[PDB]
Amino acid sequence: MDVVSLDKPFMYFEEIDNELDYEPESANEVAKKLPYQGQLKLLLGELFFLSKLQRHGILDGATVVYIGSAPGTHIRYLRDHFYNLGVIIKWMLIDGRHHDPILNGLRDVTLVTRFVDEEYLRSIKKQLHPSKIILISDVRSPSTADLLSNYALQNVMISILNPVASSLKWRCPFPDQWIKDFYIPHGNKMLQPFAPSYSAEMRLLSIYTGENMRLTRVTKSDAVNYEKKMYYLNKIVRNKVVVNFDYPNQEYDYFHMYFMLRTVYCNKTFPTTKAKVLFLQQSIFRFLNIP
Amino acid sequence: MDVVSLDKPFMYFEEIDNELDYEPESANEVAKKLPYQGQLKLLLGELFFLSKLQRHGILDGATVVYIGSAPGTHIRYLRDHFYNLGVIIKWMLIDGRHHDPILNGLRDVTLVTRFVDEEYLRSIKKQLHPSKIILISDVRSPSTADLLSNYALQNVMISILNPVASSLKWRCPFPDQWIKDFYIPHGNKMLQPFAPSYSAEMRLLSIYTGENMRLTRVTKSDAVNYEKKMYYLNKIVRNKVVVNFDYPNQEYDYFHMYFMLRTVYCNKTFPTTKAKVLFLQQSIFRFLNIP
Ligand SMILES: Nc1ncnc2c1ncn2[C@@H]1O[C@H](CSCC[C@H](N)C(=O)O)[C@@H](O)[C@H]1O
Ligand SMILES: Nc1ncnc2c1ncn2[C@@H]1O[C@H](CSCC[C@H](N)C(=O)O)[C@@H](O)[C@H]1O
Ligand SMILES: C[n+]1cnc2[nH]cnc2c1N
Ligand SMILES: C[n+]1cnc2[nH]cnc2c1N
Repeated sequence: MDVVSLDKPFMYFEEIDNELDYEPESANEVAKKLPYQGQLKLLLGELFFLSKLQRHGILDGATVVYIGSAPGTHIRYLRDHFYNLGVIIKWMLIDGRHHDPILNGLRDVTLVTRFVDEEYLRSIKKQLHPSKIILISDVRSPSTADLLSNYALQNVMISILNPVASSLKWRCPFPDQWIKDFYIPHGNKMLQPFAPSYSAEMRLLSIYTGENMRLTRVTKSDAVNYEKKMYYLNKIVRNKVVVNFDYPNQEYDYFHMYFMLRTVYCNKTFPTTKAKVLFLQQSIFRFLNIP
Repeated sequence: MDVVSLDKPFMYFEEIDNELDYEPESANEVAKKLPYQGQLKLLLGELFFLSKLQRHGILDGATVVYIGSAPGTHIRYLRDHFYNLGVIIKWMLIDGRHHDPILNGLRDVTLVTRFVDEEYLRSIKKQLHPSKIILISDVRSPSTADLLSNYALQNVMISILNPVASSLKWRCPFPDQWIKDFYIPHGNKMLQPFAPSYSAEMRLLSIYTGENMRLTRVTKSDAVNYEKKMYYLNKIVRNKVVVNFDYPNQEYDYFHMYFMLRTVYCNKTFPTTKAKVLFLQQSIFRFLNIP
C-alpha cells in the first residue's frame, strides 16, 4: 500500500512542490473510479467557490450565470444547498444541450437552450441589468486551437457580463502542442479532487474589485511547468493513502475533498468538523447516487 | 488679461479639479497657434515618457517600436537627444505613410513602410526577439467605431509585442457618441501641453512589471467625465497667464511644458532648472522651426 502523512492537501496550483516528466503511457490508464465522478468533481469545486463568495458577502442577491451547464445534474444540489440556507440567488443556466429535468419547475432557475456568442452575451447583460453577476463557465468545444478559442470566449464573458466573481475552466495546452502565448484572467488556480486520473485541469477563481481587470500571459515554458507539476500531483500525490487522516476514506482525494467541504456553511450545528464533512459528503454522495 | 498664480500645472487627468459642460461652439474656435504645434506636442510628451524610463533604468539597450510614426519629424530630435546622451537604443518606425527624410541614413533607426496588423506584429516580435521593446503608438484611422478599432489594435500591440513600457494615444469617445464599454491598458493619463485648443486627447503611459497586464473598463459615464474635465482644462485652465511663473512666456502651456522639460536629462550642467528648461525649449523650438 502507498502510505503517507500530510498536514494539508495541495489546494492551489502554486502549492505543488515538485514535478515529474510526463509519461505519455498514463493516458492509457483508468481515468475514473466513481460513477458520476465528473458531477462530483464539479459539485465540490463549485460549492467551494460559492461558499467563499458567501464568506465575502457577495453571493446573496446575485444571479449566477452558468455557461456550459448541461446536463448540470449536480447544479440541483448546489441550488438546494443555498436555497435552504436562505441565500437569495437566481440561476441562469445556458447551454445548447439539454439540462437534467431535475432543474425544471423552480422559479429561481432559468434554463436557456442557446450556444452563447459575444452578441448573445451582450443581450443577456442588458436583460440581467442591474443585477450583480457571478459567472461560472464550463464550456468545451480538444485541439490547442479549440482551447484558445474557449479561453478567448471566457475572457469575453467577463468583459461583457462584468461579473463580481468568476469560476472558469482552465487547462493549459500541452507544450508539445503549443501555438501561441495567450492571456487568462488573474485568479486562484483551484485544484480539483476527483478530477480524471491524469487531468491537468483546474478552475480559475476570481473576484472583481474596482473596475479593473487583471490578466496574465501564458507561455510555452508555463505550459511545460503545468504539465510536470500536474503530472507529479496525479502520478504521485493523488496516489497516496494519508494514514494520519482519520476518516472513513484516507485516499488523497477524500483528504483533499475534506478540506473543501470544511469551508461549506450548514444550518445543522456539528460538534466537530469531521461531523460536518462526513454529513456533507454522505449527503453529496447520496444525491449523486455514488455508493 | 486672464491672470492667475499656480503652484504646479495639471500633469495627469486625475489632477483636474473641476469640470464644465461642453459647449459645442468651441469646435469652431482656433485649434492651433504655433506652426508644427503637433510635432511640438508629440516631442514633449515623448521626451517626458522616455526620460522616465531612463530614470527607471529601462531605456538603455531597448528597441523603441513606434507605430503611427510618419512623418515623424520630431522623432529625429528625440533620437539625437538620447544618442548624444550615450543611451543605446534602436528605433523601428512603422507607418504606411512616408517618413521625414531627416530620419534616413542612421544605422540606429529603421523605417518601415507597412500598415501593421496583428499578423505583422507577430513577425516583428519574432524578429526583434530577444530585445526589450518599448512601444509608442500614435495610430489614427474619427468615428467612435474608428476609435474602438484603434484602441483594440493598441491592446494587441501590447499583448503581442509584450513591451517593457508603452505610450499610447488616448482620447475617450464622446458620451453622445457612445457605442459600448471597452478596456484600455492601465497607465498614467499624461496631459499634453500644446494639444489642440479643445482636444480631449492624452497619452496612456505604462510600465510592465511581472508577466501581468492590467486593463481598465471605460464606460459612458467615464466618457461624460472626460468631456467635462477636459473641457474645463481647455476653456479655463489653458487660458490662464501664470503671473507667478517667472519665465519668458507665462501662458499655461509654457508653464506646463516647463514641468515636463525639468525632468529631462542633459550633458551640459546648469546653475538653475530655469537655465536647463530655457535651453531645452530654445533647442526644441529651433529644431522644429518654431519662432
Ligand atoms: N458557446 C457555448 N455556450 C454554451 N454552452 C456551450 C458552449 N460551447 C460548448 N458548450 C457546452 O459546454 C458543455 C461542456 S460539458 C459541461 C458540463 C456541465 N458543466 C455539468 O455540470 O454537467 C457542453 O454541454 C456544451 O454544449
Ligand atoms: N495600422 C497602422 N500602422 C501604422 N501606421 C498606421 C496605422 N494606421 C494608421 N497609421 C498611421 O497613423 C498615423 C497617424 S498621425 C502620426 C504622426 C506621427 N506620430 C508624427 O510624429 O508625426 C498616420 O501616418 C497613419 O498612416
Ligand atoms: C493529461 N495530459 C494529456 N496529454 C498530454 N500531452 C502532454 N501533456 C499531457 C497531459 N498532461
Ligand atoms: C473635443 N471635442 C469635440 N467634439 C466633442 N463632442 C463631444 N465632446 C467633444 C469634445 N471634447
